[PDB]
Amino acid sequence: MEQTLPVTVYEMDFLADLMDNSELIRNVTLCGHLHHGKTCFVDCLIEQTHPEIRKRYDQDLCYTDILFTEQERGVGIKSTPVTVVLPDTKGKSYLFNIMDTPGHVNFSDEVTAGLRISDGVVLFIDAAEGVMLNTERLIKHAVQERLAVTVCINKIDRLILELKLPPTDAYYKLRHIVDEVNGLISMYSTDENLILSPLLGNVCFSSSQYSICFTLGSFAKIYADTFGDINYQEFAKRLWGDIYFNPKTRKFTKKAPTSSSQRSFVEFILEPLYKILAQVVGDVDTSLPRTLDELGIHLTKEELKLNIRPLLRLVCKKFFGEFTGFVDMCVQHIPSPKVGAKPKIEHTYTGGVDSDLGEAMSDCDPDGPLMCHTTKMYSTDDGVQFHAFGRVLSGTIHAGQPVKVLGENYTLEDEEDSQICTVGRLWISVARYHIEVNRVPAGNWVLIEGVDQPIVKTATITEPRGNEEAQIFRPLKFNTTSVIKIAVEPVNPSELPKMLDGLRKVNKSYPSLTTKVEESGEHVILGTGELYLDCVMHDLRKMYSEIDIKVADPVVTFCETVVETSSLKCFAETPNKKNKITMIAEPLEKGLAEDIENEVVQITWNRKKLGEFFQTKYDWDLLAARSIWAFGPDATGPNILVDDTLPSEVDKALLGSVKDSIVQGFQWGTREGPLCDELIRNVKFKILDAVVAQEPLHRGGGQIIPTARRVVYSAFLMATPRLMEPYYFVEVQAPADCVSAVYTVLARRRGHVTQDAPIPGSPLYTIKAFIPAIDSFGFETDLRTHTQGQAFSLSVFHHWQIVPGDPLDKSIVIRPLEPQPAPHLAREFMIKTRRRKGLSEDVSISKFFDDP
Amino acid sequence: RRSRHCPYLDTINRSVLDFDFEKLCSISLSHINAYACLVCGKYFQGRGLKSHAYIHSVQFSHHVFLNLHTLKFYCLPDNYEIIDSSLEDITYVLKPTFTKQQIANLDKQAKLSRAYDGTTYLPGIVGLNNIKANDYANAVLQALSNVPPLRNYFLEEDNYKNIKRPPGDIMFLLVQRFGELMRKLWNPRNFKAHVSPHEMLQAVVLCSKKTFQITKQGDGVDFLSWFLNALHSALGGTKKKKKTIVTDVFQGSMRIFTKKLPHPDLPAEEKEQLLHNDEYQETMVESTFMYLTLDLPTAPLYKDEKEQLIIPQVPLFNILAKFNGITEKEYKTYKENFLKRFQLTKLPPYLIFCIKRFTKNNFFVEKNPTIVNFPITNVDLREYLSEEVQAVHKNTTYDLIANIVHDGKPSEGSYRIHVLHHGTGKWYELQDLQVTDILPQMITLSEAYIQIWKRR
Amino acid sequence: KDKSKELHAIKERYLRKFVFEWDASEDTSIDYNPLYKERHQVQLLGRGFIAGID
Amino acid sequence: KYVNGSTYQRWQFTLPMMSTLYRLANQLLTDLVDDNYFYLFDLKAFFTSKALNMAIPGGPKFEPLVRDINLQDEDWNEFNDINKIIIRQPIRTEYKIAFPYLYNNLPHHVHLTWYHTPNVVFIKTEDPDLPAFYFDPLINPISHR
Amino acid sequence: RMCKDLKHLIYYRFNTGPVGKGPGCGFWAAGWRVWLFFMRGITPLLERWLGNLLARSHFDLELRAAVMHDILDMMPEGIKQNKARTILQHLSEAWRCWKANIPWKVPGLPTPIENMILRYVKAKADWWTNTAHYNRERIRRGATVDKTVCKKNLGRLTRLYLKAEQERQHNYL
Amino acid sequence: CWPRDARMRLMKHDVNLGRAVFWDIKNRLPRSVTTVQWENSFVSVYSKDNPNLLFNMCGFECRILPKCRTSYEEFTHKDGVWNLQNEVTKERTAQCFLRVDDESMQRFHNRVRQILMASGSTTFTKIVNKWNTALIGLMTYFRE
Amino acid sequence: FNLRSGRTRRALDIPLVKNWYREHCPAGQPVKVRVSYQKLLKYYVLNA
Ligand SMILES: O=P(O)(O)O[C@H]1[C@H](OP(=O)(O)O)[C@@H](OP(=O)(O)O)[C@H](OP(=O)(O)O)[C@@H](OP(=O)(O)O)[C@H]1OP(=O)(O)O
Ligand SMILES: Nc1nc2c(ncn2[C@@H]2O[C@H](COP(=O)(O)OP(=O)(O)OP(=O)(O)O)[C@@H](O)[C@H]2O)c(=O)[nH]1
Ligand SMILES: [Mg+2]
Ligand SMILES: [Zn+2]
Repeated sequence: MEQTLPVTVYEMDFLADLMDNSELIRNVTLCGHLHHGKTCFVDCLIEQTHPEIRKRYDQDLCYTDILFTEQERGVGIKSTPVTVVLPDTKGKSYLFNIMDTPGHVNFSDEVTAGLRISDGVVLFIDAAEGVMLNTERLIKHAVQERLAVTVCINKIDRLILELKLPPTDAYYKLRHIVDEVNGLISMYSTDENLILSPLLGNVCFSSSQYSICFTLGSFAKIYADTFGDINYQEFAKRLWGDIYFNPKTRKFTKKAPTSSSQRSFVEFILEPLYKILAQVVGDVDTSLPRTLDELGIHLTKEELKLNIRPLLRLVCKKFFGEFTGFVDMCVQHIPSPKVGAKPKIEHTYTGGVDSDLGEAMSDCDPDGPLMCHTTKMYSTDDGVQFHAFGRVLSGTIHAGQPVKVLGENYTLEDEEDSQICTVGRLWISVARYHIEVNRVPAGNWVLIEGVDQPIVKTATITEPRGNEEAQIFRPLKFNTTSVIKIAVEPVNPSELPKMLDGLRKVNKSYPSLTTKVEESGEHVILGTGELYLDCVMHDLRKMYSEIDIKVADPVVTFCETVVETSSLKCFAETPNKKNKITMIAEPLEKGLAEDIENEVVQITWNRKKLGEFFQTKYDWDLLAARSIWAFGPDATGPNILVDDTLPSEVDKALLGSVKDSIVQGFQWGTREGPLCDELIRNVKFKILDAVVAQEPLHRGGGQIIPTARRVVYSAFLMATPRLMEPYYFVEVQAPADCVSAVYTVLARRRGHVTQDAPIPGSPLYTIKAFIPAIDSFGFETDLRTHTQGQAFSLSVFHHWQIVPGDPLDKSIVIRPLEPQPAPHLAREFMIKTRRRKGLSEDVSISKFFDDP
Repeated sequence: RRSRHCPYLDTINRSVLDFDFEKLCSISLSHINAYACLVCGKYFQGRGLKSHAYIHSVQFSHHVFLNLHTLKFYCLPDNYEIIDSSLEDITYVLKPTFTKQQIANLDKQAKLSRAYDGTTYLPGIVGLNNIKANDYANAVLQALSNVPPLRNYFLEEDNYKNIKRPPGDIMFLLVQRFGELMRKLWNPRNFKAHVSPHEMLQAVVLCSKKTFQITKQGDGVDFLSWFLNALHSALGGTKKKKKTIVTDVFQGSMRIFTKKLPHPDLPAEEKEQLLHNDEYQETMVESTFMYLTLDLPTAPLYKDEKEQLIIPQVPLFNILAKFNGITEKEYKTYKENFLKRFQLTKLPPYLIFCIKRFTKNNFFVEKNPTIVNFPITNVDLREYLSEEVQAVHKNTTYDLIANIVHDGKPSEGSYRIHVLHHGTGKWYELQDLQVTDILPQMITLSEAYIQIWKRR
Repeated sequence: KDKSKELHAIKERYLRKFVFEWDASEDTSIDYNPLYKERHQVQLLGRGFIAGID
Repeated sequence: KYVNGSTYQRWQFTLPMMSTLYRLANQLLTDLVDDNYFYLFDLKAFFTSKALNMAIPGGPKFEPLVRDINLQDEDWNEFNDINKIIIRQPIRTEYKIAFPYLYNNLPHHVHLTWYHTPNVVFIKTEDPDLPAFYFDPLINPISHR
Repeated sequence: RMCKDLKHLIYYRFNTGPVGKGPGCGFWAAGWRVWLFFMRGITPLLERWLGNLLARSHFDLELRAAVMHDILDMMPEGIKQNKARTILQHLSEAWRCWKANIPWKVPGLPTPIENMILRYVKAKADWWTNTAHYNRERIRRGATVDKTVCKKNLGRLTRLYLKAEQERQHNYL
Repeated sequence: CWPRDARMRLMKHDVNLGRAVFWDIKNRLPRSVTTVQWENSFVSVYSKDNPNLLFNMCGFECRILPKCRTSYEEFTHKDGVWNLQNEVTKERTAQCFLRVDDESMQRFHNRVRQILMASGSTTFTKIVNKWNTALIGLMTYFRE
Repeated sequence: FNLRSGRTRRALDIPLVKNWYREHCPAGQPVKVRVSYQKLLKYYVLNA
C-alpha cells in the first residue's frame, strides 16, 4: 500500500496487524433513529483517532455522510463504514469496524446491510426524544438478526442544556429509556440474558455534540485516575440504579439515607456532569477556571476565548478524554467475531453451521477456505465502477487473486449465478479515505474492486477450484417492504441506455431497491418512502446517468386478497387436455399471513412440526395441516398451497410427480396475480382435485406450470377478490400544542390516529397513526408545513389493509383525473394499475377458465 | 438426454433475432445471465426457477432460449441444453467469430452472401442503421470497416481483449463495441443485410461525453479524429503504448517547417534585419498525423467561361501541393503570421485525407462545393517525400478504398460513403441503409469529405 | 372556489409608469388547502413570542 | 477587556452582558430555538422554487429559470397517460420543493433543502426565582416504574 | 419599492398592541441601510462622471467605406484624383456581377486591387446571405417590417434561391 | 391545434404503426423520383388507444371522433362539427371536428400583412377591398 | 447572542429586521404587507 493516509493516533501497520488477530476486532453497527447522534459519534471517534481531522466550531463535521445528498439533506442516506483503532479503558487498542447506518426509517434497508456484516449493535437513543420509531424497529431487527445489542444514550446534554431537568429527574429519564429498551428486547426475544443496563456495561451515556462518552466503568476510571486507591469496576457496579452513597460509612447502600440523598448516578455522575456543563455555559468568565482547576483541566487562553459550544466540546474532551466507555461496552458486550462467527453462520448462511463449510466458517480462520460476504456496493464518485463491501468470514481475500462471486440465485444445483472475477484492489474503508491493503483476513470488513460486475445486491465471494460445495449467504431480509412505486423514463428516449445503466447502478446502491420493467415497457422503481425515492432519483439523474429523467406520480404497489371462499371449485386442464387441476381459494386465518411472513412457520420444517403448528394455532385438521405444499410467492409469502385431494380419488405418487410444477405455478400466480399483476396476499389455495397424466412427457413443465397459474388465478377470481393497500405506520413527534394540528393533517388523508402519548420527560408528544401509503405522499410536508415545522413525522410500512371498494365493479365510473371517494377506491386502484401494467381494461372472473 | 431431440426448435424464428443491442434482461435490466428467447427475440435474465426466462417460457409458451454469453441453447421450463448444429447460425449472428483462414480469405470474397431473409449482401458492404442524426458516424465506421488491417485486428477479440485497462475506464467500450460492430458488419451469415450501430454509438456518446450524439449530427472529420485518437488511446494498456493498430494503419509522420514572418507593418531595413534574429527562421517540428487535412481553394465567387458549371474543381495533386517541401501555407494567429511548409516523411499504409469543406466565415458555416478531381486507382505520392525518404518508401502508390461524401447544406447535410469492395473491384455507395452500386467514374464527381487510401 | 382551485391545480399539473406599490396580483399564499391557509402559528411552548409584535 | 481597542474590530463579552443584551433585544428576535420553522421557507427552499418556476405560498415569485414544459404541448405518451395516474391529494408546490427529484421532471439548478433538524426542546425560563435545573410543567412527567 | 416594503414590514409590527395607525413610528435603520447600499453602487458611477467632467445592420456601408478607404491609401495622390470614383464603380460592378452569377473579370484591373474587390465581394456576400436569411426569419416569424425591407428581402432571396437553383441544375448536370 | 386528449396519443404500438406505415409507403417511392419526408408528413393512427383520427387536408384540420369511441354524449348542433353518418343506415357514427390549418391562418395573417405593407400610397377603398377579398376567400373556403 | 466573542460589524451590515420577513408573514395581515414580505424575500433570495 503506502498510500497517503491522514495523520492518525495509531498507525496503519498496527491497524493491519489488528486485522489479523480476529479477537481484537469489533464489527459494530451504529444504528438508531433519525438524528439520534450516530454520525456525530463517529465524528467524535474520528476526532479521537485523527488529530488533524477536527470539527468546525459552529458546524458539525460529519465525516461520514460523504454523499452530496447526505451533506445537503442532513439525513444519513447510506451506511458508511469506518475502521478505526480505538483504545479501551484499560488502554488496550481494539480494531473497530463501525457501520454508521442511516437512522431515517426509509433507509432501514441500509441498516440491514450493516446488520448482516456486524456482530453487534450500538443502538443510539436521543436522551431527550427517548425511544422512537426506528429505535424500536432496529431493536426488533437487531435481536432478530441474532446480534448483540448495546445502547448509547446519546444527547444527554439535552437533558441539561435543553430540558434543564433536575439531575434526579434526568436520571429518571435515562432510567425510563433503559427500561423501554429492556421492554422492547424482552418483547422481541424470549431470552432475558440480554438485559440492557449500564451496570452491565450494555448502556453507554453520551453527548456527541460535546464529546461526552462514558459508561459507568469509564466514568469510574475518571475517579480512579483522579483518586488513586479506588478500583473502578467495583465502583461502576454501584454507580447506577437506586444505590445511594453513605458518606459517613463511605459505603453504597440500597436504603436511602436522609430521604433527600441522591442515587449514586445522580451524586457521582450526573451532578458532576451538570456542574461541568453549567459552569461552562453559565459561569465561563466568573467561575470556569477554578472548576476547571478542580477537574484537572487547564485550557489555554486562546481556548477559553471560544464560544460556549466549542468550549463545552473542548472541556468535555479534556475531562472525559477518549471514548473508552464505548470500547468497554462494545468489547465486553459485542462478540469477537470469532465468538460471533457461529450465530452469524447459523443465521445468515444457507447451509447452516452443520455444513463442512459452516464449521470452517464458525472457526473464522484467515488460513481457511475463502468465504467473504458482501452486502453493500459503494460507487466511486465517477459513478462507473462499484466496490463490493462486506466481511470476510473465512480465509483471506487477496488483491489480484481470482475469486468466485456467487449471486443470490446461486444454489448448489443452479451454479450459473456464479462468476470468476479477478479481485482488483482491497481497501479497508474508513469514510473519507481508504487504506489500500494487499490482503484482508477473516473477520474484517473489506471494499473489493473487480467483483462488482456479476452482483446486484448481495454476494458470497468464495474461491474457485476449491469450495465446490460452497453455498451463498442468505439475501438481506429487510426490515420493511419497498412499496412506493415510481415510473421513470428519460426525457429524451435516445438516452434510455444511460438511464438503464443508471438504473442498474441504483439497484446496486440501494439494497431494497427494485428496478423492474412492466409489460408496457414502463421502468419502475420501488422504494420505502418519498425521501428514499427522492435520493434514488437524485442518484439516478446526477450520479449514475447524467441525463434528464421524467418521474411519474408516486404510486404504491397493491396486494390482492380474497374475503370468502371461491364460488365454484375452479379447474384448468393443460394444453394436452390431460392434467386437470381443481383448486379453490379461501382467505387465510387472521394472523397467519403475519406468521408465514415473519418466519413463525417454515416449509423448511418437517411435516410433523408444521402440521402441529397449524393444528394447535389455527384450528386446522391434521388432514389439512399435513397437506401444505408451499408458502406463497417465495418460501415465506403470505399464501398457502394445500392439497385436499383424497388418496382415494387421486394417486398420491402421481400427484407428487407434479407437485413441483403445481407449486411453481402457484408461486408464480401469487407473485403476479390476476387483478392487477401485483402480489396475491393472505389466500389459501386448496387443490381439491388433480387429474395427472400417466406418462411424464404429457405432464410436467410447460403444461402444468401455466395451468396451475390459471387455476390459481381462476380460483382467486371466483373467490371475491379485494385489493390491499399498504398502510404506513406514522410516528409524529409534535409539541403538545400541535397534537390537534397533527390530527387535522391526518384527517384529510384517511389516517387513523392510533395514539397520542406524551414523551415522558420531554415537552413533546408522539402521535402514532395509520395512514394509507397511497395517501402519504407529501404527508410529512403537509404536517411540517401546517405545524410550521414543529411536528415531524416518520412513516414506515406496517401492514396491508383491504381497500374499501370492490375492484371487480364495472358499475363504477371513474373520471380520470379526480380523487375518488372511498367506496370505490379499489375500482380506481385496480384498473389504473391495470393500465399502468398495461393489461386489459378489466379482468373478468372467467378469463382463466376453460369454458370461456 | 433430450438434447438433440428437442420438439420446440421449429418455434424459433430468426426474423425477430436482433442481436445488435444491449444484452440486458428486458424485465430486470440485468446483464447477468441474459438469455435470448428465440421465439420472440426478447432478452430475459437467463436460467433457473423464478427467473425471467423461465417465467417467460411458461407465460408465453416460448420454450427455447439461448445463453447470450455462453452461446448455449436451452429449452425452458424443463431446462436442458439444446445441441443442434442447425442453431449454429443463431450463435454466429449473436457472436460472429473469424478464424485466421477466414480473415486471410476475407477480402477474396467475390460471391454474394445471403442473409436469413432473402437479401443478398457482401460482408462489410453492409448498411448501418440511421438513428436520428447519425450518418457522420455510420460513414466513418463504414470507412474504418473496409480498411483491412484495422478490420482484421477488430475481427479477433483476442487481439484486444487481454490488454490492460484502468479500473474506471469507459474508453475501452469504444474498442470492444467497435470490434463487435466490425464482426457484425463482416459477418457472412447474418440474419439481415444491415447492422444497427446503436451500441457502438452509445459507446461513442458515453466516451466523448455527449460530443458526437446520435440525435445531433457532428462532422465526420471531427468524429474520425476523435475516434482514431480514442481507439489509439484505449488500445494502449494503462499507458501510451506508442504503436497500436490505429498507429500501425493510419499514422504517418510529417515534417512541418514553421517560419515566422517578421511583421508586415515594418520598414524594409528592420524587416530584413529581423531575419538574423532566428526567431524568424525555419524550424522542424516533425510530428505524426492520423489524417492529412487537405485545404481546398475557396469557391471562386464568380463563374468562368470553361466547364460552364457553377461547380468549381481542383485536381487532387493541387491540394496535395501542400505536403511537399515547396508550397508554403500562411498561418495567421493573433500578432503572428507564419509560413508553414509540410513534408511527408513516413507515409502510412492507409492514408486518410480529410478534405476541409466547412469553413466558418464572419456570419455562417459555408461548405466548399469544390469537386476534387482525383483518380481512384493510382496516386504516386513519391514526389511528396524527401529524397532522404524515397529510398525507404518502396511503395508509394495509393488506391482509393473509401470516400465519405457530405451532401447538402452544412446544417441539413447527409453522409454517404463509396467503399471499394475488395475481391471484386466494385464500388458501393452506402447511405446509411441503402447500398447502391456506384460506378468508379462517379466517385470523383462528389464532394469528397474523407478519403481512405491503400498503399498496395 | 377552493375546490375549484384544487382541481385546477391537479388539472394543470397533468393537463413608462413608475409604480411605487406592489400589486395584489403579485401575491402568493392564495391557497385552497385549509392546512396551508390556517397554518397553526408557533406556540413556542407558550413562552417565546414573535419579534416586533407587542 | 471588552473590545479590541480603538479600531473597534473584535469584541469579547461576559455572558451576563450577553444575557442582558439578549433581554434588551427580545422584541427584535422571534425566540425560535430551531430552523425547523423555516422548513420549505429557507434559502434552499426558495432557490429550489425559483429553479422550478414554482412559488412557495409565503415566498417569492420569480421569472422562470428555464423555459417551462407546456403541459398542453406534450402529446399523451404512455408515461403521462392521465388514465394511469391515481390522484389522492394534489401534488402541491411544497412537495416539489421538499423532494425536488421525486416530484419534478427536470429538476435543474435545484437545491436539496435541509431535512429535519431535531426539535430543540428548550424550556424558556419565565421565572428567575426558579432553579436553573428545574422540572418545568411543560416537561411531561416521568411515571416512575 | 424595497423601502416601502420595509415600512410595511416594520409598521405592521410597530402598530400592534395599543399602538394604532399614525405618524409616530421611526425605526429608520432598514431604509437607511437600503439607501446606503444604493450609494455603494453609484459612488463610482458619479465619481467616474465627475472625473470625466472635471478633467484637463449596415455592414455593407461600413464595409464599402472601409474597403474604399483601404484602396485609396495605397494610391498615389497624382492618380487617385481621377481613379477613385472608378474603383467605387468597380466595387459596385463586382457586387452586381456577384448578385447575377455572371463572370466578373476586369482585364485592365490590377490583381491586388482585383483581389481586394474580390475580398470585399466575399465579405458583402456572406453578410448579404446572412441578412437575407435573418430578415427572412424575421418576416416569416411575424416580426414587424415595412415595405422596403420586404421588397429588399425578396430581391435578396430571389437571387439566393436562383443561385441555389442554378447550383441544383449544375449538380444535376 | 387540437387539445392533448384530441390529438394523436403517442402510445408505443400506435407510434410504431404510424412509423411502420410511413416506412412502407416511403420504400415504394425511389428516393430519386420523389421523397416522402417524415418531418413534413403526418401519420395519425386510430386504434383502441387513440380515439381520434386526425388529418390536415386542403387547409382543413379534421379530427374524426366516432360515436362508439369517446363520445358518450348527447350533442346539439355545433358549427365546425360534421355529423358523419353511415350511407346505408343513416346513423351518426362519427363526428368530424373541423378547424383551419395553422398554415392557412398564417396565410391569411400574412395576406393582411401584405395588404397593410403595400398599402402605403393606396386608397382606403383599395385597402378595404383587399381586406374584403381576403376575407371572402378565407370565409367562403373555410366556412364552418 | 449565541456568541460571546465576535468581530465588529458595520451598522449598514446589521439588518435589524431581516429575520422578520424571513419568518412566515403573521396571520391576519393585509395583502400589501404580505406582498411586501414576499418581495423582501424575493430580493433576499436574489441577493443570496
Ligand atoms: O402603504 P402605503 O401605500 O405606502 O401607504 C401607507 C399606509 O397608508 P394606507 O393604508 O392608506 O395605504 C399606512 O397605513 P397602514 O399601512 O398602517 O394601514 C400609513 O401608515 P400609518 O397610517 O400608520 O401612519 C403610511 O403613512 P406614513 O408612511 O407616512 O407613516 C402610508 O404612507 P403614505 O405617507 O405614502 O401615505
Ligand atoms: N443537543 C445535541 N445535539 C446533537 C448531539 N449529537 C448530535 N447532535 C445534533 O443532532 C443532529 C443529528 O445529526 P447526526 O448525528 O449527524 O445524524 P444521525 O444521528 O447519524 O442520524 P442520521 O441523520 O439518520 O444519519 C446533528 O445536527 C447534530 O448537530 C448531542 O449530543 N446533543
Ligand atoms: Mg448517520
Ligand atoms: Zn419469447
